[PDB]
Amino acid sequence: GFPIPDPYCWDISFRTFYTIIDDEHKTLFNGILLLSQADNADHLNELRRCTGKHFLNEQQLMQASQYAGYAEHKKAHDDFIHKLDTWDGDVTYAKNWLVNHIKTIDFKYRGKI
Amino acid sequence: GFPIPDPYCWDISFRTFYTIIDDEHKTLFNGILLLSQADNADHLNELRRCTGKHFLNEQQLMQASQYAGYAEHKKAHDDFIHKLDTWDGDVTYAKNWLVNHIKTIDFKYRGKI
Amino acid sequence: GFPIPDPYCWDISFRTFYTIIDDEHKTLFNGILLLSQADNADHLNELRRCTGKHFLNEQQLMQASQYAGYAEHKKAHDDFIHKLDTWDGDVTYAKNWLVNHIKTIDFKYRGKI
Amino acid sequence: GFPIPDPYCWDISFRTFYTIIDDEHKTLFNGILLLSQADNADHLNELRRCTGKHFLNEQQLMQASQYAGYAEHKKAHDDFIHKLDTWDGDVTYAKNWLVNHIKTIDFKYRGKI
Amino acid sequence: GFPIPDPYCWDISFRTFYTIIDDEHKTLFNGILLLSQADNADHLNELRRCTGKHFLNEQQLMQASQYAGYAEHKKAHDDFIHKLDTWDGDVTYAKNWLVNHIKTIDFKYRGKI
Amino acid sequence: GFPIPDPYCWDISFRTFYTIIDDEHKTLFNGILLLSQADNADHLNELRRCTGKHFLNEQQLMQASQYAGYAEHKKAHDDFIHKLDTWDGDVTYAKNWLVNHIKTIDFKYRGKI
Amino acid sequence: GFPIPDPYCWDISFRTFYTIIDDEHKTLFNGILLLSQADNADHLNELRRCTGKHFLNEQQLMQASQYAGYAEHKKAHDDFIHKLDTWDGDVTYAKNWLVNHIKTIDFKYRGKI
Amino acid sequence: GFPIPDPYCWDISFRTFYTIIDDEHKTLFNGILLLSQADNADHLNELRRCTGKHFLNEQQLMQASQYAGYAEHKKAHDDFIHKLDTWDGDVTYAKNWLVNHIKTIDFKYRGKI
Repeated sequence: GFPIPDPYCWDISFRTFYTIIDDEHKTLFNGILLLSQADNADHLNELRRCTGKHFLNEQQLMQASQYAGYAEHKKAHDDFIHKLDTWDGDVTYAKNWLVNHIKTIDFKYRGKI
Repeated sequence: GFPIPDPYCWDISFRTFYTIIDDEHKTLFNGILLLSQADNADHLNELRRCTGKHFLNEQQLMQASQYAGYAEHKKAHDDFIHKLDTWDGDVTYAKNWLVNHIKTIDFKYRGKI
Repeated sequence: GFPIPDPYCWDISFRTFYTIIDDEHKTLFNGILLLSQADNADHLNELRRCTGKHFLNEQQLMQASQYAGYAEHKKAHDDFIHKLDTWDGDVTYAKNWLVNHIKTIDFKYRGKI
Repeated sequence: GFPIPDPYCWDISFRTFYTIIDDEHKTLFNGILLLSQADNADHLNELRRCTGKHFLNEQQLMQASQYAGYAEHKKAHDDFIHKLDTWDGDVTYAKNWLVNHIKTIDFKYRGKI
Repeated sequence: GFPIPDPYCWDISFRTFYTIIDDEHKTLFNGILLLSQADNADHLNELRRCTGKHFLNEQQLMQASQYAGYAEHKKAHDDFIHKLDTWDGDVTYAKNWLVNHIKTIDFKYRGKI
Repeated sequence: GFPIPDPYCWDISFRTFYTIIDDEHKTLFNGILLLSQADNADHLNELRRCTGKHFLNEQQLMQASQYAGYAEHKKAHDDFIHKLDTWDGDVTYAKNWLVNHIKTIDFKYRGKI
Repeated sequence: GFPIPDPYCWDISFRTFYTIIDDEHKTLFNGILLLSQADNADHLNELRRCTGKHFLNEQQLMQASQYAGYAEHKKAHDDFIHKLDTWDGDVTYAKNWLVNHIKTIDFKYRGKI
Repeated sequence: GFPIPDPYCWDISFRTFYTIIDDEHKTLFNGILLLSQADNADHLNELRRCTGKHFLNEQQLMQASQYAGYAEHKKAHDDFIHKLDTWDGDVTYAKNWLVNHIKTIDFKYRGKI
């Protein structure tokens, strides 16, 4: 269980050392930051697009090395997409989800993909 | 319910702001315009090729961000392909279909893909 | 002197037999038709973007087979860009230039690239 | 003079309508925010990598449509890189430079590339 | 029912006007020509590789425009692969099959893909 | 049944004449060599990543020419992945498996893909 | 002096072990055989397109490994293009030139690219 | 002065954190080990191909982020190629050069590209 950065922006503690992945993650941080300022549709579309794109790219990256933890990782991703598709305004959940997802599930593939 | 441009050619009111998508749409406008001048096989092949290519590309673009409205959008596309594969010479239907498809279904993904 | 279509849209007489080239060409017809409707910045941008992109892509196709007429063709394209970048509103010139460019200069690469 | 966001993160007012460009831009906001938190080599590397990559990619997008403002834009980008390669810690300059670059120089290519 | 070229090499009567497709077809002609000179394994491997590659590429090309005649065309291809995988030395069959396949089935997609 | 190179590193007797394939194989040799020095997780992750990547790439290469021996070859690959996912420290098995796999199963596709 | 095949088609003695290169080479044999049948513009176009494309692609393969014989090889290719661009109908020269080019100059890059 | 591995193979101390770079580096260790076993043309070709390809690819990675140390790094690589193109059999030099190149010059781009 990890601290929540305030302002809710990416920092180097989240580095995975996959620069594409890090740069995509910076966009998910910003997406949740916007929602945290104004819970509207422009902001949710922005987070949703970036989330869908990042999860699919990262999924491809895992598949390229036939990663053993893919299926568990894809199921995590798909549950979060689902929250976003039924958004409830729960920004705290999202701030939390992303921090733990990166620092636990994404950190797990390092060196394996 | 939108006006039908006369001559039946693309205009900037159809811009989606995805330049690839706009350029592909210009070819569907021209395809229906040819048919409207001469309902023959060279012209239907031309529209059919451009339609099949555009729908698949746009479908890929939607898939890249895991778009929530994909399945409804693909079903729309597939119904129109089907009309083209059983062409009946109904050019008015086609002039209409395309205008509404862009201005309603395609305009819906803007900002999300 | 080739006939100028009316409406100024692409027709199958312009076919080069390269489907990507033909699809790009349709966007150049459309750009000149919009300017003929309203000589403004939006329309000139649309045409200028599509012209720049088509000229570059067709140049790349030429280079891929080390086409012997490349230099002369590139020079023809660059001269038209200049005209678009110093636009004086002469739509008639543009309408003519495109019809003659396709049917005499683009048609000469058929079978060689 | 445009307002400087606080927190210094991207917002939808910076939208260019090119999703890849906007996603890159978010990483430049983030790089300058990290430096504002701690002026060190890690943070400067992160910003400098993301700036180098975004400038190159946006230059390639410009070239693909033979954008007429390419030279001047490239020169603006190269001048900023120089500032990053001779970094003196002036975060205020950087914060300003990015906001003005996006809203005045990047915004001028919209519709042309 | 078409003539069999002697020597069994491609000629311009087989042009489909898809240069990639034509160049791949030239390799199938050569493959059958080798077998016709020496029915051995080096020669069958050579034809088999080129055949498998060409059929898959051409299948992709058909899929890119959602070609209506794909399934019939793929079934043709797959039957010929199968003959090659159970080769019987019947070179006349192969000389024949290829000529008709191109001039009837492949000529059918022209203008549609 | 082939000799095991000592030191357990690739040599030109393993050349398949597909340079991509050879270069990937060099990484599997090194992976087993590390494990042979220290049976730890950094080393198994390294072999596992390289193995998964190589098997998928080689599988793609086979698929591109519709290789007849694909399914048998993929089943071989998938069994070895499975050993690696349930590693038992049996380095001798692995030194052996790889030598025979290349010199028998991989050597079989030469000239066919 | 290597033997000149009759019919002037590629055979497995010309194998370079690079499947894309060998497949391109087959199209150069074919281009010279067509000219030997009928010295016309169609045939010369076919050969000239395939020669330009093969020379460029093989040059790109050379460059990808920073091949030390690149300059000399490129010069050999450019000299042949010149001969095709100043075509005098000397098919015998062409037949010889290709056999010697492959077996002495192309064969020297084997294992180095 | 860094230690020279024995056997002269890559180990995880050489990790750059760029998986493609690390996989290429393994092929350079292998090339120098083969030469240490037998100083012949086959082995020198293998090393020289892998060195040329790795240097080019790593140069392209550097350029993609407009890496400020590009020029100096390229010069280091070009000097080694020269040594390989004027090979005198000094394997000791090579063994040293690679260890120092990776651990001092390649390591300096980490986080910047």
